[PDB]
Amino acid sequence: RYSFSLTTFSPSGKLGQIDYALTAVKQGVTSLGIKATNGVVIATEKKSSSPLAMSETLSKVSLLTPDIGAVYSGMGPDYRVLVDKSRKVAHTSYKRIYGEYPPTKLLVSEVAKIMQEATQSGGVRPFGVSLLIAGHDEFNGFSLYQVDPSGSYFPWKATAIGKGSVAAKTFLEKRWNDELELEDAIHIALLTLKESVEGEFNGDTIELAIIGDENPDLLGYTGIPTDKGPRFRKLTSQEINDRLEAL
Amino acid sequence: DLSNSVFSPDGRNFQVEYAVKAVENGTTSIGIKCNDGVVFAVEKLITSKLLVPQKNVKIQVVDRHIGCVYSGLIPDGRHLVNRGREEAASFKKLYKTPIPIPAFADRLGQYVQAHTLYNSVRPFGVSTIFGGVDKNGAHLYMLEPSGSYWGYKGAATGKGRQSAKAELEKLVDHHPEGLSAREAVKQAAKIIYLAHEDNKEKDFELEISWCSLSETNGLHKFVKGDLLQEAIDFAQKEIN
Amino acid sequence: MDIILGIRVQDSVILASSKAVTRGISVLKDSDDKTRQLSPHTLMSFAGEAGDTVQFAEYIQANIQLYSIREDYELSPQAVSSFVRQELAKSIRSRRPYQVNVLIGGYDKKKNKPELYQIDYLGTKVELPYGAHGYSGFYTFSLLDHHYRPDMTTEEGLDLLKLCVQELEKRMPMDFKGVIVKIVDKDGIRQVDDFQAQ
Amino acid sequence: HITIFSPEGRLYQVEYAFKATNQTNINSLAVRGKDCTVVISQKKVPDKLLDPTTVSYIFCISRTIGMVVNGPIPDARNAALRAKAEAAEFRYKYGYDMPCDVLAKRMANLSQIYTQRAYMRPLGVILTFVSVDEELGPSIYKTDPAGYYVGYKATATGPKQQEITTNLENHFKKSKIDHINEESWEKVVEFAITHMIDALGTEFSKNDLEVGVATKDKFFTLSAENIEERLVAIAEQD
Amino acid sequence: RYDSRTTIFSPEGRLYQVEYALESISHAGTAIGIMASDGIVLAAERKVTSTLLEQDTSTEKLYKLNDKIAVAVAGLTADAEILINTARIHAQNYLKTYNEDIPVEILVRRLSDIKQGYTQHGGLRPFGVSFIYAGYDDRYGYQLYTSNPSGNYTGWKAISVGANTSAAQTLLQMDYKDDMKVDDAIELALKTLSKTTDSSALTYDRLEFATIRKGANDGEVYQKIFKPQEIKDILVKTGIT
Amino acid sequence: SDPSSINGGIVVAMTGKDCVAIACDLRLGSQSLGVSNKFEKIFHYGHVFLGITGLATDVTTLNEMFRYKTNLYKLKEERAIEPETFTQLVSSSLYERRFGPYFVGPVVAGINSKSGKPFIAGFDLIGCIDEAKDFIVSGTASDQLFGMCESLYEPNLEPEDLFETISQALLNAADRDALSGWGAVVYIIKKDEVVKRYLKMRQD
Amino acid sequence: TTIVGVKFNNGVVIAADTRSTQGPIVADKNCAKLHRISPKIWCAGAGTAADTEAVTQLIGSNIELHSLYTSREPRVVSALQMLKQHLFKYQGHIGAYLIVAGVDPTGSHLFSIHAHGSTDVGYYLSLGSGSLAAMAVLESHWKQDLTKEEAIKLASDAIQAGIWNDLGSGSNVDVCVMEIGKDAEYLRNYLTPNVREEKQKSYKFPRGTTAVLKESIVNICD
Amino acid sequence: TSIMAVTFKDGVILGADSRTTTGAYIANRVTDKLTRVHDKIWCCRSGSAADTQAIADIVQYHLELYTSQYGTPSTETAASVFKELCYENKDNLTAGIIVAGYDDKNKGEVYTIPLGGSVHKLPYAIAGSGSTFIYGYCDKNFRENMSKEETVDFIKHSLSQAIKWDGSSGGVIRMVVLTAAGVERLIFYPDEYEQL
Ligand SMILES: [Mg+2]
Ligand SMILES: [Mg+2]
Ligand SMILES: [Mg+2]
Ligand SMILES: [Mg+2]
Repeated sequence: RYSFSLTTFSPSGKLGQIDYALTAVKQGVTSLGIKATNGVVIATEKKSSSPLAMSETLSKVSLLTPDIGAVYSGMGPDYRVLVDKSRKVAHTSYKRIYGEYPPTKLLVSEVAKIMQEATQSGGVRPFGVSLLIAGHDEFNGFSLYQVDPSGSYFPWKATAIGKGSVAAKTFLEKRWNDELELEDAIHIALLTLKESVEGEFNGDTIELAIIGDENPDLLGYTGIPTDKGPRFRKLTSQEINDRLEAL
Repeated sequence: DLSNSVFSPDGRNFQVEYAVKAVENGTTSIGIKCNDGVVFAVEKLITSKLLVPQKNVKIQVVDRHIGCVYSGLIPDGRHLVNRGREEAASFKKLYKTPIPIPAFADRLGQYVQAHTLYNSVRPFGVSTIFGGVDKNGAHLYMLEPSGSYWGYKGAATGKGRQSAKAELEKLVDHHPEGLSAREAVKQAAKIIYLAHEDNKEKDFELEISWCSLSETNGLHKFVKGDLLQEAIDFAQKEIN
Repeated sequence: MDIILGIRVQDSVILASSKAVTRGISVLKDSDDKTRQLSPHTLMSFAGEAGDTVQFAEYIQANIQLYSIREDYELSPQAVSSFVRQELAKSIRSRRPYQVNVLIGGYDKKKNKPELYQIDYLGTKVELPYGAHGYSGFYTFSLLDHHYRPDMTTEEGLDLLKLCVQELEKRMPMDFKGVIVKIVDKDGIRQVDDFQAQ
Repeated sequence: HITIFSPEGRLYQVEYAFKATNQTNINSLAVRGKDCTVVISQKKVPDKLLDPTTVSYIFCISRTIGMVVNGPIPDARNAALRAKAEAAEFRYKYGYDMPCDVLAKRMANLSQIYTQRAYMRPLGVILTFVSVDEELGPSIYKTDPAGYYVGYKATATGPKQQEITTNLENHFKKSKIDHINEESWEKVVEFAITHMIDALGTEFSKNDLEVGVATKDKFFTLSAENIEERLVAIAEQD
Repeated sequence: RYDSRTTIFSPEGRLYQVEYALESISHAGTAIGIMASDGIVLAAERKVTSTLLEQDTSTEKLYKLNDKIAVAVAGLTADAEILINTARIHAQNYLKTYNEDIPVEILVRRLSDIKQGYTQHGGLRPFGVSFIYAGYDDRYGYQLYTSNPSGNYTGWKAISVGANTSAAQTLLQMDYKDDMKVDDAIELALKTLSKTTDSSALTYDRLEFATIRKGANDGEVYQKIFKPQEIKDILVKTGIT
Repeated sequence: SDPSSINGGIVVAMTGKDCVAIACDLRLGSQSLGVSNKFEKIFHYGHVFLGITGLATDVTTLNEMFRYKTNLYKLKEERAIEPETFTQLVSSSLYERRFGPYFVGPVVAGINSKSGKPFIAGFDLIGCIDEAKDFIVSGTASDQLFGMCESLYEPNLEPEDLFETISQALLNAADRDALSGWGAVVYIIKKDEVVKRYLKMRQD
Repeated sequence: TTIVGVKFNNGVVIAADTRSTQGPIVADKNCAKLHRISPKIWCAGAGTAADTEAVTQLIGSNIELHSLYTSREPRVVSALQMLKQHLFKYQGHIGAYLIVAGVDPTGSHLFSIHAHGSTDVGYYLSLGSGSLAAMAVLESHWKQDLTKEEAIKLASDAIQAGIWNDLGSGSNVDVCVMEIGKDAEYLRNYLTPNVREEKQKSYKFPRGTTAVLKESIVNICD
Repeated sequence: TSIMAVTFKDGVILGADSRTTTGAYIANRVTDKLTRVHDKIWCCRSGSAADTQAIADIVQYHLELYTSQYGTPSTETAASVFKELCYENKDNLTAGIIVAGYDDKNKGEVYTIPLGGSVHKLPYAIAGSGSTFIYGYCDKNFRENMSKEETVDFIKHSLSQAIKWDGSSGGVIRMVVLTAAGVERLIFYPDEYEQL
């Protein structure tokens, strides 16, 4: 007990609820992401309730824009709906004003703007999820971002959130240099993800995607020069376990 | 346990129980689905000799084909009826065809429903019995404070519900083919008397209504007059 | 329409504005000042729709004076006219536009130079050496194009203007009942009240 | 107590909500066919004064989507209605009939929203939606009060969950596929009742149960009579 | 009447709710701003550290508010961004209306007035930020302003906020000649700043800077938010490895 | 009863090999009566250029509105607005007021600081985009401009020549249009440097 | 304004010219009346230009948001219904007639929507001013089951009809193709019949012909 | 425009042309003027295009939603739904619309919701641009209920002459058979009706 529960200043300055929200975070599933000079990678464990649920119908790394995807750790549901609105705001407040899609930084901030609302206001509990948004845009290049329920956000090189963060954040700290190419990262991701598991380690039980390069195939159309293709790539169950070879 | 919205450590809404608790405490009401149509009856309690008889009606019609009665908190009952009245008349204006009893209940159930969702409001303190006809026969249901209702062969609430219950039990088996429209009334007349024996020191006035394509003619009419008398006397003999 | 003139000179500005008021047939007042000092060094002449006119002017005035004591610092001719244009700009697409034209004369103290802005009811502004709303320009603009020099003394200006007037009288159908003239300079505002005996 | 975070971020009203779903006392199971889908639920009629027609925990949402719910009848009829209309509004606003998996989304979405903004208490019911859409065929998705859905190759809701479950699980490690090999529904039906009887240490008459079948775009509730005939079917063959 | 609610008044006319927030400041990175008869300086020490964090294609302490005005944050990250945004907008309405640059005094005021707003109504908590405003307008020239969450603003000769700003404060009181040209200040900035640190020593990465200056050769005002390099360097100039 | 035709003015732009050009007249006046000869229809937001014809206040209001927004863009994005980007914007902006349209005729042109590609666009009062690779004309004497441009545009001129061409195109069409004139000005946009020039013309 | 669409045995094709008028004047010699709603669903639109564009932009914009959320795929009639519900909600005030066409996980599709909310369907539709010439062409050379080659050949030869006999249309031809299994190819200017002949004289002026009164070097950044 | 619906012994069947004209020009000479709202409930649209089209969409919605809770709806239950829409907005609507549906119990019913909103249950109704010349035939050559094939002719010849004197209405004929059996989709090519 304290002057905690409610949206108001504790004697020092600590804002109440917020911290307990950052608790549903720390308790949640383990997830990471690495920015790597020519690509960026985001991943998280897919701990199945039971083997009767075809977990193959629930994305954890989701597509925000054909240049940006993100991921979470915490309250499943908060992430599901947070995303859809997040997608719309990337439209209504950007694409429909400009004709194109928004850079990483801004979309994040825009998501943060919403993460904000839930706070400054009694009658509404904030979100129990921290997001790892990775992206790219023609002028700022590759980006990595974290977003807490407290609205705030930071720019990372790589990191983790959830149960196995204290640990992972240390393993990653060791294994990082500024010249690593994507496949290096991809590889490195798994090896961190390695420890942080309790269940399995096959394909269908690991959710990972990455921002890489244009996929002229995926479009569906051809005839327009400047319109070349999404960079967001959700690796599927297959492509994975194969990379389990070089450990 | 004190607010209306909240749940107990193992999923329970107490305010609704008390709601139920007050529904029981009030007078007793019943209803019976027979051959074609239905029959209702309630228990007006004459507390003094200064009450004009044949007066304060507790039973109400809806549209021109739905009987309706209840017990527990009287104003709550009346209120609920109004909503049902709009819904009916609005629907009617919209689809032309008088409202199907089956759905009607829901419209009501959905409304009683709401008053279990927010804390700022008070749960409905009445159990309600009703029915009527249409194309595909007559129906009869019974709505409680929880909002949950169903279709019964006959219903009962208020003070002594068991009396009329085991009483309704019998009828089922000896007349497993629906009791006669006529006999339905006079029988209801009795089932009440029997269930009254709690307010025994205090006299009372029985009220009855019914529906039937043969008797009422699709409509809901107040059982008053000649058939009303004999239906009492009928009860008065078996009253021994 | 009425008469609204203005001319920027050396270290001042001059505003002319007819005096008569008409209601269809008869002429009510004929000694009416169509002016409204906004601040110690800013001033505004105007002509427009009967009601629209006098309301808007005072309203603009209000805001300014407000700003000027709030801040305690005075607002620049430039900025003032910007605001006026703002208001009209909105006014024109409002459920009901204030049909009013104006001239704004002020002495920008920081630059130590006199500025003059002409602005129609549509929200059309322009810094000018001199101007006149409505039909007023037609009759005079030439004489100004002719004799005007940026260096003219305050007196030089009056003579010019005086001549423009004599013309407006001579070829204008309407009887404007003369003019009230006023000067804005480093000293502030004063009225050439003498233009009756002059 | 109330709807805003615990000290370990787990706001119990949502947790409490669950027990109540269960508390009703009925068992709901569901499995996929190959060109059909099926759900089992018990139909315990105590009061000898009611009417079994009026009883049920399965309703016809759409021309092809049905729904079963282990939970308190009042709250169910609600969920029933909203959902029932979301699809009604959808077909209109978009040109094509709304699939299983989706409804369950706005549905979970809806229950999430409530929960976070506080505009009402969550309904204490778990909805189990069924049908077959020509994009993913035999579909089965479930939703809970803590606003959340997912997929099942065959599921169960009830006081005795894991029992009904484990059986199927074992029957699945062997059948090895992720559904029920068989062409006729009658036959699948038979199969589930089978896998439930065995799973309760109990027997059911022709009214003690409740079942539904999702076909090639023509969802229908199993009625009293036809229901019995499957018990005929699965008596000797056992 | 104790702690809770902002709409409450303690028996002695105190608004605790505020006094906590107004104090919550003592948790943020040490930001400093100094005035010179030729330029204004904004110095700041970063926080939230680890080893896996960029900061180059971003910042979170020094924000440019107007081509003529700049601010140093020290509070809730989430809060700041909201005000920073509406502070930018309003400043532009001033421009769009008067077609002129918005005066610093005015801008500071309006903001202090929103912070104050949240200080008196139920259903909302005050912002937990503190700002060092630095800018110029031809009305009153160069100006250094500050404001707390209590909604009070202040004209300062040279100020600091955040952590150890009582310690850091006094160091300033010593060395400061009113005319003190800019470089002596930029220098002084670090001197003051170093002295008040829990890091083994002052490393460029964990640090933010910017300055304001104007003249005859520019005819107008130019401000610079220093990029990663310039810093790593000037640091050396003040004698740091 | 046409608004666009009340104040007067024209604007024209062309693309040269590695550069662009845009010029406009100077006149501003209510129908017959000429009022100003110092009214410019071309401004910019950093390295981006906009020429606007049509109704005077609406012109001014637009400039302000755009100056406003570009400042706010460059701020949150730490980079100046790009041409192609601006276009798509001014486009949507015009439309947001599609039932109380602004009576104007904009024309955008510039040089993309990444690709280095010259750019030009034109629009109707509601934001319909006219992407062109040679020239854009808007204003009173629209028709007279197409007559000039069609003869004079030559794919890829040298900046020094392009100037001479556009100057003459503008200059001459302006004399057959009664509502445009009283001076003009032409800008020449190179990768870096930019040259502003006023030219001599009939003052009638 | 002159456009058409014709579906064949495994898809559908829509084509439109490239000229935009303005009363008697030619505004754009090269405009794309063919816009993308989604990868497989595209539109061609006539009448009021700014209307036709912005509207598809809008719809394309939402349909994207939809598919994402639904994790399925864009149905053609989804786009149609979206368009005409909004389209008519503004009783005519938004002149935009168009041939909506694409392919969904259930077949090839082709429709035509009027500016008021009217929608039709057939095997070939023409909208625009020269809708009559291009109609007459299709109403003599059309037979059920045409191929990628037969259909294409036709569509482009219908557009050609308007380009010549109707004033309000001209310059080049724009084409786009959707095949029931394959992708979609945007062929900007499949044809180029109208091309200006080389001019007679060279009109470049000798440097220094234009009189200048002043000059300088304008500012840009801070 | 040229539509109608006729009742008989096995129920009712409604038919109409395909011709739709913008001015003196044929927009789409192959229109599906007969529209489905429910399985055993359809309608034929008259007058305005855009309007009639949208009305239906809405109705189709109401009904397809009615059923999901109140069981299967009547033919009268459907008319009233158009009554509301047509009436409320009589000022921005142009619709001649004829409704028809069948139910085993009350056989098939025919209701006409002409312009204004006035509703009518008649033996059979006829609306549309060219209804004007079949007031002679129809009424005169009308026996009380007929046979499946027997009736198909009223439709056939009523529709035939209407093309013969009213250009704004033509194309092919299309019928929709609503019976106990179910729905049957008819179509009678040109060279046929003309011969008669
Ligand atoms: Mg509540
Ligand atoms: Mg023009
Ligand atoms: Mg001229
Ligand atoms: Mg005909």
